Amino acid sequence: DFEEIPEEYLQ
Amino acid sequence: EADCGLRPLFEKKSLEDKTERELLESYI
Amino acid sequence: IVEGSDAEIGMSPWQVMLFRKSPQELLCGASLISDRWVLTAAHCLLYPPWDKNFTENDLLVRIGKHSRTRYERNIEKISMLEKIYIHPRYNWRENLDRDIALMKLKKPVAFSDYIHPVCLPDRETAASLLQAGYKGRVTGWGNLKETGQPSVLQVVNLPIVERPVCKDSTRIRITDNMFCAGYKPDEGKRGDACEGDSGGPFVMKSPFNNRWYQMGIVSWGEGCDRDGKYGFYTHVFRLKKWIQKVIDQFG
Ligand SMILES: N[C@H](Cc1ccccc1)C(=O)N1CCC[C@H]1C(=O)NCc1ccccn1
Ligand SMILES: *[C@@H]1O[C@H](CO)[C@@H](O)[C@H](O)[C@H]1NC(C)=O
Ligand code: NA
Ligand code: NA
Repeated sequence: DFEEIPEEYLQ
Repeated sequence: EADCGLRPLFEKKSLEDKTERELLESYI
Repeated sequence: IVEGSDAEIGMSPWQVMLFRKSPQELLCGASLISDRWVLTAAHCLLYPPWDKNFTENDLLVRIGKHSRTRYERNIEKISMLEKIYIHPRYNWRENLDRDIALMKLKKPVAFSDYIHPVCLPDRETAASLLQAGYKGRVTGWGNLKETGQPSVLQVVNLPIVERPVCKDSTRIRITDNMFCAGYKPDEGKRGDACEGDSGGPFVMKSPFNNRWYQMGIVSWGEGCDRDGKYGFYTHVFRLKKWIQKVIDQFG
């Protein structure tokens, strides 16, 4: 489905 | 903002998108 | 968006995607109104009948996007939320009256070719443009049909509909804080917002100053692109005093 977004934004 | 609603890739360069004229034509 | 077309690059640089952190998924559309403020529908954040009540940390906003699913490296910008503000008289119990919410970003977003704010209407622009027959434009990454999903942002232009026709299309109680748009069965052309387009902007380009104004927010409908039904939009100008009060107080 969705491409993973950079981890920094999930911190 | 002073610059609101003016698109960098359209209004700012005086380019029209493919269907904005449809909107203008309806504004009678 | 049903019966629309692929957006051009940079066509809707105020378009925002509301994105759930876990699981990662599209929640709603929204719009950029300044470097720090994003406008959406209240029902995108709060709708008790569906057990929906998001808090700031549940969500991200993604700005500058074109592709629905891709991470658009060097183009899109992803922002965390500082605070959500829902209209204090948002009526989730009955008819989505005053379906409006603001989100303040933790940090200002940098404007670019792909990221740029839309204007909010003044009384005169609203009075001039919010007339039956006048067309606005709706954009979003929502479903392509009622009963699938687009590769890139979709766009559709739709005419504002006479208020009695709006009222007569539905059993739901309509209010002055709503307007409806879409083609009539006899008009041939079609198109509508659909699930996932919620919270995104209905915009009009003023022929007086050539600027885009956000007149509506995708709010509610019955199905998508049904004959004899119309999409209903939050009347942004009618609620602008609240918008201004929030921004003045918390900006
Ligand atoms: N179908 C309901 C009709 C309704 C309207 C007002 C109160 C209760 C139920 C609806 O549109 N809903 C129920 C709650 C949210 C909204 C919705 O789905 N909005 C998203 C949407 C609707 C139509 C087209 C595009 N997006
Ligand atoms: C929604 O969430 C807030 C905060 O967690 C809560 O206080 C509120 O009672 C909940 N329900 C609403 C606003 O209807
Ligand atoms: Na009715
Ligand atoms: Na319809």
